[PDB]
Amino acid sequence: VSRYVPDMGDLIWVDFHRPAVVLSPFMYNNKTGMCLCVPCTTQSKGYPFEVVLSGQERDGVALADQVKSIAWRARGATKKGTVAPEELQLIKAKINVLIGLS
Amino acid sequence: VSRYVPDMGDLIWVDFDPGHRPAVVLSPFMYNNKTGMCLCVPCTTQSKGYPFEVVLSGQEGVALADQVKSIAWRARGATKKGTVAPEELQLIKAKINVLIGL
Amino acid sequence: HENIDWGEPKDKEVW
Repeated sequence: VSRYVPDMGDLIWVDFHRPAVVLSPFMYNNKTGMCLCVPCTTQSKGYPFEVVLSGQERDGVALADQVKSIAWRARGATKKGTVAPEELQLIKAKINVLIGLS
Repeated sequence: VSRYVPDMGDLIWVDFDPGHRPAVVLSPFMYNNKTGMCLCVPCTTQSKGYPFEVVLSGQEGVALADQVKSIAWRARGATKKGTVAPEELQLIKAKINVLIGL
Repeated sequence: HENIDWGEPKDKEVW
């Protein structure tokens, strides 16, 4: 067996039972057994750092200011799906604002 | 008494269960004040030479740039230890920028 | 890498 390794843009499930969008590259996640993630929730409360995850049936929201490093290999992580490229960009773009990263 | 509010670049002391840690504040004042939260990276005095470490030069520590975390600074009793030099902030950002993008 | 831990989530931290 070969374990699932999160790649940038993947939607994963991690326990502590929460979904997250993986923002960091595959080379990194695989080398360090960690990734930068943003947490996902069921109900959008209207905050400006929310980014809607548009499902073919229903929708969800990624909370972009809530970036967190998580040990995927350790907390266990499974793949639900992948986010749309524009979903990935907007999340980063909002992070880029809260930081100013250059 | 009016409480100290973290700002971009501040080095802070924060408390958790169970330990106290220095961290560098990446988010701007407006955000940190409004939300009682901030983005930051954890510091240690142990420099092992990891790719994402950034040297913090004090009198006579390393910031882990891949270790970004949202913390409720208000609730964790964050106090101000000092401030990073603009070049050091620029650098932490530059590395975070790598793990992610723009 | 060694994963830094803040213990129990506090306030508006959702995790």
